[PDB]
Amino acid sequence: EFNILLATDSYKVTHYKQYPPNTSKVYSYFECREKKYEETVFYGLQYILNKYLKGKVVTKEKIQEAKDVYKEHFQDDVFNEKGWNYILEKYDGHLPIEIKAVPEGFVIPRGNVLFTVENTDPECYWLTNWIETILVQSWYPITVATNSREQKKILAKYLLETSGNLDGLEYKLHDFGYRGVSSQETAGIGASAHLVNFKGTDTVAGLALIKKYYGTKDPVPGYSVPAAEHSTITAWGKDHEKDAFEHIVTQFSSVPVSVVSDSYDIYNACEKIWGEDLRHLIVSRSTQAPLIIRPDSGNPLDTVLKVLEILGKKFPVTENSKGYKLLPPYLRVIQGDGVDINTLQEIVEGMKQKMWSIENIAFGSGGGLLQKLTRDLLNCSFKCSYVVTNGLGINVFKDPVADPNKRSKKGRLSLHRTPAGNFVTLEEGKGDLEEYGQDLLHTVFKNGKVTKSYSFDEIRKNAQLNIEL
Amino acid sequence: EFNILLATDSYKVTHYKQYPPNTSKVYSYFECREKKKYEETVFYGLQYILNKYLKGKVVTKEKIQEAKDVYKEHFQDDVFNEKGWNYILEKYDGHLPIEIKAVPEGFVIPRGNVLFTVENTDPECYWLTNWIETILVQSWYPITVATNSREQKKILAKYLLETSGNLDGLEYKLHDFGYRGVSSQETAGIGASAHLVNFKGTDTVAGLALIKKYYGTKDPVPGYSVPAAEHSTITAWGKDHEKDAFEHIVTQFSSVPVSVVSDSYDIYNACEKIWGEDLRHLIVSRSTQAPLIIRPDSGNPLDTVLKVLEILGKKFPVTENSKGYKLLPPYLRVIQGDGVDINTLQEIVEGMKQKMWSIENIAFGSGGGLLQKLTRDLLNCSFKCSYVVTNGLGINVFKDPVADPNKRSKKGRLSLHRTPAGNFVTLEEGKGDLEEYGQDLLHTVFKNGKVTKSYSFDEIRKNAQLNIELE
Ligand SMILES: O=C(NCc1ccc(S(=O)(=O)c2cccc(C(F)(F)F)c2)cc1)c1cnc2n[nH]cc2c1
Ligand SMILES: O=C(NCc1ccc(S(=O)(=O)c2cccc(C(F)(F)F)c2)cc1)c1cnc2n[nH]cc2c1
Repeated sequence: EFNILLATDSYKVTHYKQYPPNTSKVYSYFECREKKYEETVFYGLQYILNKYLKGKVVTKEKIQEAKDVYKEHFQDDVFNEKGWNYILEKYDGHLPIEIKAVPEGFVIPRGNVLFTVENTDPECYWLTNWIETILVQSWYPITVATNSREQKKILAKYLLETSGNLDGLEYKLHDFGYRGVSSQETAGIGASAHLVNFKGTDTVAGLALIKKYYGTKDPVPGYSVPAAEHSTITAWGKDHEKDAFEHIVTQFSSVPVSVVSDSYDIYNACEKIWGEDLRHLIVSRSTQAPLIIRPDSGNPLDTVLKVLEILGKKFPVTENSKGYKLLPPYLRVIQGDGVDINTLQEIVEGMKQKMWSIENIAFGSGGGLLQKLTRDLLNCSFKCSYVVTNGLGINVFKDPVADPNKRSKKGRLSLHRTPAGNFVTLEEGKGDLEEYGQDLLHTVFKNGKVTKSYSFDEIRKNAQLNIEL
Repeated sequence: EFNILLATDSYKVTHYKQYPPNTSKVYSYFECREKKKYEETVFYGLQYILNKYLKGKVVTKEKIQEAKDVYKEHFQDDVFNEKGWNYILEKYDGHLPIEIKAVPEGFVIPRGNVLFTVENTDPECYWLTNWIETILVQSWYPITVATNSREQKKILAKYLLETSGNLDGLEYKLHDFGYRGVSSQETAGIGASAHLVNFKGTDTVAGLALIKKYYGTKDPVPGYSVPAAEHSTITAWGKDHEKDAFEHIVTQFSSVPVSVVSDSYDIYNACEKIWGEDLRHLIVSRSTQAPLIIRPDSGNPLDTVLKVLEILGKKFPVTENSKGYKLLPPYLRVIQGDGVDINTLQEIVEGMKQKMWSIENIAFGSGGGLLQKLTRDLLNCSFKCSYVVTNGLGINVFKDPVADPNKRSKKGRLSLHRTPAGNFVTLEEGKGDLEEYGQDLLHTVFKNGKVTKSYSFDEIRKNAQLNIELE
């Protein structure tokens, strides 16, 4: 079972001994440091607060366990047993910490304070940065949500341009990343972050995360439809690809169905199998139940364009009010190979150049959506800015000579609206001067309790694109 | 509680309706597909997955109903195979009728070889083999962490041996700083455990408990750390009192090794004036078993390491070792823990060698580069069906996409063997049955809900040793 005394970087076990004597306060903050990705979606802290930080997180057993582990890990006794016991005895093991944060779903420019952390008991000065490691993991849902939203912006631009509206936008980028992430827990967190922006997911783990920690009015936040994989095609034998196709589309005759078509020869499959042999089974389908053809190999742009050209000669294509080509409503394409933010952009621009509407296509993204991301992308960072020692408050910061980009903010921080309606972070307690109105951070955690929270429905609202608004 | 019925890709819920009728067996395999460097991979991590997620009673009435309810809304349709899951519950008390055979954990195997196979043991459960693709394929992560970590050990070993004449301290030269930089607590434990296959230094505490619970070691713990500052414990003293912070910290930890980040304001000043003059007397008095380890944390990693060494070499008594390389006094060492991945690690040690500094002088910390900056595409980790039985006839199956030969999959029943020259070969089409190639290196590790063969972390470390270490 999870032990918060074992959920920090090893060296922080030794930090209580290193602060100035008589330090009563350590105040720290998190930002996506400024140096693409000019704004970030703040999402995922609520999960962390609830799963890991709230309530009785310290017990006698947990203290003894950490002591026993650290004795061996350090080959020495450096663990702060006394400090953790104080929390257990004084607060029934509830963390005497206060955290303030911007609302989940908020879209905030880089280099602003997103959350702050401080101890509420002078004895627990060391506690603020003990929990740095767990809190900093919020980088992941923030970065997934942010990158997913940037992709939605691209899709919106091109869908709007080639079709004249945004119908179907929230189903244009589907999460295929379950197998390509590093763990079950990561799958749930990452999938939920993608769902801030879209409604299509195969990463089932995200649904229960959202239900437990955020909630939606709707029964579920994300959806899928039947689809083949290579095994359900290839199992029929190399000479029976047509039979597999026919069986699958007949099994799923009245719901949407996606069929991967590149097991042997994508171009043959589109031109001869779907386009001729089984055409009669496709042109009969409901607009509510298209066949969605899936290529899965080759150059992503070149393959998409060739697949569309093939289908456009076998099926009745129309020209929409914008002058772009549209497959008939019972036939669509999904490209779910090699898709990341860069290749997504190359594909939609390439389709636009060849006069194909973005209405024709959806994208699936796995590793690119959920795994190919690091803390460096948005420079997510947690730093101490204020301490009280001998009763005196001091504004503190790092400012490395060789890299101004790593300079941290000083003193007590607050978030405000500027006269033009943008965000500004005020340093050095200047928020107290009340020249910039009220602090936009809310207390979300205090003394073991979650004090403010957001539904997944409100997070989605906060995260909307300007174009959608 | 974890629900295996909710731990697959959505579309796999619909696959039981798509296989050929009269199919009794689906047999699938996992490989790190050969591309067109990472020419060999460390197989590690399956044992964790088997124990945490696959073994024992994993199906219950409540879990089946839960899945039914979720999928009804997720698909806006009733597609879920309730009958198939009920069958497993009734006939096998909720244990998976699956057999998995795998190469021993720790084994180092060239790309394009079978690492494990999966098949159903009951004809009714043909659909189950690929249901669990999603959870099994996540083994890509500990494989890739272990492999990339080992490739870094090879670079360190080559340069340590060249500049010092031996491998002393190699197992402590790449420390895991990745706890905060990975995507979740679970990922942290798994990734940290995989790094420990190759090294002994970690700050990612989560790895220790995973190893104890799922693998085990003779020693109390698999990994170690030592006291160290962070920017907060320096900056809290105030900009004008960096020296006071340094003095306080090395005095607190005067008898153990201690690392002190030195770039809060001016790394070069800190080394030349603070460590090299003001506080020199507190450094030169230290034990060889308790050095000060100076940590820069910004600037160009190579340029900064070299300049730091340049500065320290002029303030402290440096010797020339028997290989002609410069060596800091035993009480003074350096760790570079910013911007390190396999590429920059290589650039740093080669740069050090060019400037005649022994690799003895330095250690590396890696966080995101070590544990997060990896994907399934690095080693092309992939799970594919190679054999099915339909109407009682076995057929060898595969994909072979016209526009990408690299994605062609293997055919039929597979086995892994030693070649006459002592290398590895995967035999396809059941050809291992001909017995021309000695015994199958795959062992049954899971069968019908039970883990049937396990490895200790000690055995895994042994299997994953570098050739240079063996020699
Ligand atoms: O095809 C897969 N999953 C099913 C699937 C997902 C997404 C689509 S879609 O065309 O975007 C689509 C169409 C209509 C409704 C929805 C809706 F509204 F439901 F979202 C989604 C169609 C089918 C699939 C394929 N390959 C994969 N690799 N790894 C995971 C994978 C998942
Ligand atoms: O300094 C940090 N951790 C403590 C630490 C780790 C590793 C070393 S080391 O020089 O490799 C070393 C020296 C002697 C023994 C060991 C031994 F045998 F114990 F492994 C390790 C010295 C100190 C640290 C620094 N920055 C970080 N960012 N994110 C996580 C971080 C952790």
